Amino acid sequence: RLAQPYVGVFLKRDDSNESDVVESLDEIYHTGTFAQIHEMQDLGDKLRMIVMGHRRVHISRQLEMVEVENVVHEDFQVTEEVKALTAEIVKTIRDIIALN
Amino acid sequence: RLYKALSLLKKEFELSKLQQRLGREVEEKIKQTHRKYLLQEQLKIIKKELG
Repeated sequence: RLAQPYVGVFLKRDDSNESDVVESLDEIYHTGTFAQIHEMQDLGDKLRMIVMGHRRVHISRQLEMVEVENVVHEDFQVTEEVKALTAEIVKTIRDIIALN
Repeated sequence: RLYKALSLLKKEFELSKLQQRLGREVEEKIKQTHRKYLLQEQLKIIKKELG
């Protein structure tokens, strides 16, 4: 019924437990990744929703919900030598998809 | 132009050295994680193959 349906995406902590997910709110990490929903399908099961890592957020306390786009991204003004490392990073990434 | 190209080769090569050296130090600082943790990983992979 909302004009902008949405879903948040967080990452689970160690020892996943559905009962704790409904009992306590600390199992979910303070990090959350809010994103807009695309479309439901439910071909076989009644719940096959799609999720995305779109807007990162770190709620200060999910138990308390307030949120802010604290997408920290500090970068040095000279963006010439910082990308030299990127060639090795992509070369590593290329080696993972290549060898594996 | 050949000297300017040499000075650019100096700056670019010294830059590749600082990037390779910072990356080498940074690889050693990953290598500071103990080998016990690696063998423990293999123990975990031995258990990972327990399905």
